[PDB]
Amino acid sequence: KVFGRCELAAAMKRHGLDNYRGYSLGNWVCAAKFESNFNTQATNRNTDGSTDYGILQINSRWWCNDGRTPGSRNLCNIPCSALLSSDITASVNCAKKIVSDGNGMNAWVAWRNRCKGTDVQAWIRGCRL
Ligand code: NA
Repeated sequence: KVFGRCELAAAMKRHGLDNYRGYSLGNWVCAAKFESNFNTQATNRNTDGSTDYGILQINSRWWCNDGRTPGSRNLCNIPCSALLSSDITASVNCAKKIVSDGNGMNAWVAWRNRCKGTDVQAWIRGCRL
């Protein structure tokens, strides 16, 4: 599924991500924009041989199991394929654990490089939330 911006904002808000660990909804929508372009089916191979899955490009190195990431963890206890679903419940549940790990949203390099410090509320502008 390719989400609309306000459609994804609503879905994220509904699932308790707005101000989760102090991160406004605009931060999460900005991260999703530059990680996935709001595409639930997005996969990207990392140099280390791990893969990033779904709207928030969650890494198989730590968070999900893809069976092809030697020496990796599955801390969200989910198949990585569960992170490509049109229903964002599993990506959100797993993202709550990532953002809670100590470095907040810096875990998402695209968030740090492209969202952090910027006018993130622009990402929810005009949305009926
Ligand atoms: Na893994």
